[PDB]
Amino acid sequence: VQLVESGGGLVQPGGSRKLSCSASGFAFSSFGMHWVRQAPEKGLEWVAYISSGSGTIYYADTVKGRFTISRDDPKNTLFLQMTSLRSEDTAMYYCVRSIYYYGSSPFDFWGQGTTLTVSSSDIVMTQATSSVPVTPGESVSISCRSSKSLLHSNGNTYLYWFLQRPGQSPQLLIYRMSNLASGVPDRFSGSGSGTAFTLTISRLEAEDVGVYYCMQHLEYPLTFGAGTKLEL
Amino acid sequence: ELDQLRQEAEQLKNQIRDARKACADATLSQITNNIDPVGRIQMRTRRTLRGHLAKIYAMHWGTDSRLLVSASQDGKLIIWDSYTTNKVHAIPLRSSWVMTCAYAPSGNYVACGGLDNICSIYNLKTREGNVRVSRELAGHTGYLSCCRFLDDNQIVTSSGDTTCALWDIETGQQTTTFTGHTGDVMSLSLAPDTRLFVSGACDASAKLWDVREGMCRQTFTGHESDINAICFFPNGNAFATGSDDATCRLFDLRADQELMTYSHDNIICGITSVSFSKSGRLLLAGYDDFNCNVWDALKADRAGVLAGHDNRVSCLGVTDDGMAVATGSWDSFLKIWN
Amino acid sequence: SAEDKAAVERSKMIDRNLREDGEKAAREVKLLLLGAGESGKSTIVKQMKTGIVETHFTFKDLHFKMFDVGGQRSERKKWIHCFEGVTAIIFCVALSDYDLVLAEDEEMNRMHESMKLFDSICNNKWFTDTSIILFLNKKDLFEEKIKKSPLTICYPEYAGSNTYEEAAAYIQCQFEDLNKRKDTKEIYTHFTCATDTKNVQFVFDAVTDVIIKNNLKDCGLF
Amino acid sequence: SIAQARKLVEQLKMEANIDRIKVSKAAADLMAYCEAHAKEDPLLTPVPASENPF
Amino acid sequence: QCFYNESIAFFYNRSGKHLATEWNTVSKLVMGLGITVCIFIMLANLLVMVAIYVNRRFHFPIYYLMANLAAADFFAGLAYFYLMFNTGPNTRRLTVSTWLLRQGLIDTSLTASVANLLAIAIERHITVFRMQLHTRMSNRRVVVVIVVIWTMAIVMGAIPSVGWNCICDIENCSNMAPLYSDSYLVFWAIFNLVTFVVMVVLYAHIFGYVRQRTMRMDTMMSLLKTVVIVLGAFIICWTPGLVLLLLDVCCPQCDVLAYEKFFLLLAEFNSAMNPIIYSYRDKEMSATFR
Ligand SMILES: CCCCCCc1ccccc1CCCCC(=O)N[C@H](CO)COP(=O)(O)O
Repeated sequence: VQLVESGGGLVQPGGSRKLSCSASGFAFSSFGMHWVRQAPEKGLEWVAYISSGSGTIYYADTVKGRFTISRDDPKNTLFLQMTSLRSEDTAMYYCVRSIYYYGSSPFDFWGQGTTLTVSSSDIVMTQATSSVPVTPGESVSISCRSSKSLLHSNGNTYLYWFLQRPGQSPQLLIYRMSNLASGVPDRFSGSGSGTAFTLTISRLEAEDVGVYYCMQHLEYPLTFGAGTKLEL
Repeated sequence: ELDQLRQEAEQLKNQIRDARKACADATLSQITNNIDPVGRIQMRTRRTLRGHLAKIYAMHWGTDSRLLVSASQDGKLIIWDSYTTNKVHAIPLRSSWVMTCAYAPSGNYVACGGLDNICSIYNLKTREGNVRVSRELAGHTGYLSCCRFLDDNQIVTSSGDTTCALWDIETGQQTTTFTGHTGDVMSLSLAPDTRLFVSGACDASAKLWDVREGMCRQTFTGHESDINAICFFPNGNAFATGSDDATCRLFDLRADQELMTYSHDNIICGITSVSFSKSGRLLLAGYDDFNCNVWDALKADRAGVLAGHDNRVSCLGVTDDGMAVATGSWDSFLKIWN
Repeated sequence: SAEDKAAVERSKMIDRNLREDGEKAAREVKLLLLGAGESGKSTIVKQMKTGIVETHFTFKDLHFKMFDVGGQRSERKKWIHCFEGVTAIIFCVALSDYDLVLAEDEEMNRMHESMKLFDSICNNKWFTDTSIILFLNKKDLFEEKIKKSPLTICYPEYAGSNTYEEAAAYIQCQFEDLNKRKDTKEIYTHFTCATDTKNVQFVFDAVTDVIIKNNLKDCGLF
Repeated sequence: SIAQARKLVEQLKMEANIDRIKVSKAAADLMAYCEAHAKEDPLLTPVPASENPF
Repeated sequence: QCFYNESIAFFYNRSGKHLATEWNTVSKLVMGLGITVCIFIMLANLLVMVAIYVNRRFHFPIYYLMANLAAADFFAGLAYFYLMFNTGPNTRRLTVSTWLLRQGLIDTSLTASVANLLAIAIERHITVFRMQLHTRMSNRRVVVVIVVIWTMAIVMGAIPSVGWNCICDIENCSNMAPLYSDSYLVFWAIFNLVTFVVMVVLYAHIFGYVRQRTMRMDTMMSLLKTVVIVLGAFIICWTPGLVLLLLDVCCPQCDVLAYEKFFLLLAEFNSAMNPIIYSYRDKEMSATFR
């Protein structure tokens, strides 16, 4: 079920390079794919998205009309065509899979991403905690704030959570508030409503130390939050 | 000798019949004479699910009362979202001849079977996001008519080989086999506590089974023809059978008798499906009249009708919370009535 | 919602696969097969190419699906309604079963048992419109059988010699008299030809006739 | 057919050897449960569209 | 040089036509037969449309085009009914706009009827030539062909009402319709002629296909009876009118005005016979008549 992407490396500004992500080990034809980039020192940032069968293609503000994203279902590959790279496009480009149906878990699996170094009305999520000190066996809570009521009419608070261990791809923990992802221990839990959100860990270990992220999915372009690194 | 046991056996039916009369103190119709009626039950088609290209035989609600399953002869198993009418999964079957469905209580599994004599179990929550078939329970010699999950590992099935079975999905062998039916078994219903289950057969009898021991506790007669559908009362102390005599009957397990018959002179076609209301006050029965009747389960007065289908109403199920009733039919449409 | 918008994309992506699969299944021809245990349905299936057996074969760019449902051995009253809407009902009867008898019953002929099955099927409320192809197998073995044994053993009344041509012709017409829907369904009776492989071609011609005649019904040109 | 008859006779003997309650009391119990959960029944008392998921 | 100044009198007197200021035996006769035919058309199509809508059995594309034929023939009945109560001395009360109203109603109604006959022929060919049993059919092709028929009928009935007429060339236009041009009459009549030869080839292909395939294995008598009566209604109710219009536009000094008022009655009698030609065979629908 691994996802690997190809390309990146060193490119002079204004050059056009292509990123290919070869899906292997799952039903790629029925998965809506994303691209998410992380700056060398900054947090995550959504860029693109394709629905199942290339029915719906969206983009970020900074890459609108600059990036072209395509999928090749028979070969189980995903493509990104980048045009006229700027100095502000230096980031690690993860590839994310997501499937949308009643009760599904979008953004469950993240690729390893590629390193790209160029030579030289939007919801804002805010968390003002960084490098928080914590000890193993204690209880820690991570708070998040939104600028908009994420609680939709149907009662779905489209707020997600992620955990990025040092030197690893981001990993889903909570796909909607008061829900727990697959393969993650029961210690992680999240309770919140409207614009106030919390992530409570009962007892932690050396394995789950790292930086945490908050994402909304109420409407595009899926703005992320700043990091929240647990210090140990 | 055969005649010794037979003249003996026909005596044992007498003490059963003798004791049942002695316990027939007063008819439920006499006891419920002064209960205020339910009133006209006007129930309208809220949602209509389209996408089947053949006649539907089976449907089953989810324990969350929102998702549901349906199978048809088009060889497709579809998991619906009743709120938004949008398809969640469309499972292709190896065998187009499917006569039953079950949606696991956990909603991780769905099971279907039919003339292929196999109960196929499909895994819904799968890392690779494509419903895959988990196990194929092949131990029956006749068409499967019904199947109901106990847990994610125990499923009980009734077949056309006059036998019911309790399965173990991991090993794919019958943990227990229920024998004693002299006709083809048509449907089974599990008790609320999942310790007992009643089965209806083509021999015009219903048997109460014990899931652990595997022996039949009681047998109820009274119908005149095939029993096509069966469901417990919500409290698990009663159940109702739909037959081809165009009568529904409410049997008691403690009193071991028949209480009501829901017959109307106008109705002459056979009952295909029955189901109760969350309070047990309404008994919804899906007839071959192309329509579906709603019976007052303590007055035996036909209060309400659900006529929206072109062909016969094959399946009929109510939600756990009782907020809706969904009926399938051979016209290839599921309708959600509320 | 953003999630709900992507959800509806699946439902449309599902529905387009169902239509494509539905339009593929509509072109397929569904034949129901019946007969006695020793009819030769086994031998017919060999020429064309537990539970319900399906055989898929193609002839002249037409796809046939033959549903040998002989192995159900349960009450036909509950599951025969599953097969309403088949193009045709192939029916196999062994002509060499006129002088025989079932291993269970005393002197009730296999051929008279074939008629009892035929009577219930041709007049079944589920197959009021459905055409019947009627194969009569083992015709050469019947010729040897009739040349030595009389035909009076099965039919008490019979005006005609022990000649294959007349002996068979009585049986064919005797089978064709079972249906009361004379002007609704057409019975296409064939004598099994081994080497020629015309049995499959006769099915082709019999199926098109049922399709062509039906096409004339719904467009009103009939 | 001797075995089938012998298995048959002990089946009813077990079936006859059960405690049977009067239909009088069992009739009341079905009346009691329907009225006790009557007001939790969507189909018996129709619910306004504000609390109706359909 | 274009003249909308003149009245109807100028146009008739320019042509060979006669105004008939006074009532006539022939005028009363044609008014009676026309009103009879119009009443028959209106009544017979009301039955067909009511039956085609009330029965759930008759809810399939073929019956949809059958009901569309009933509606088009009802529209024809209305056009011919309005043309009556406007003939003989009544025509003298007309103006150019109103007369064009009358003739445009006639054009669009008959064009719609002929297009429905061709559409029913094309549909029968499609239904016969499919190699499937049930084929649960959509309502897409039927409503698409229904809007093509009506769009073509309206544009055909409006073209002479706007642009294609002899308001501008007095010398080069018809003898019977004093204002439509020889170009328009040729166009309409060749359109109807090619439509009839298209219906003749399609039904011949249907008969040939059914013959070959079913004779490889009585339906032949029923099919040939139905085919022969469908083409014959059309030929015996149109060939008169079409040959008459071609004579008008091709032969000078061919006295063609003489048999005009009865040939139009024959063309409307076609639409009179259509609901019963297309409903006599269907035992069920025919009986539905109550
Ligand atoms: C305009 C051409 C369309 C196409 C031909 C229609 C047709 C068909 C078959 C016979 C006739 C026609 C029309 C002929 C004019 C219309 C009329 O009404 N004429 C009569 C003939 O006596 C006078 O009407 P009026 O002058 O008394 O008002």
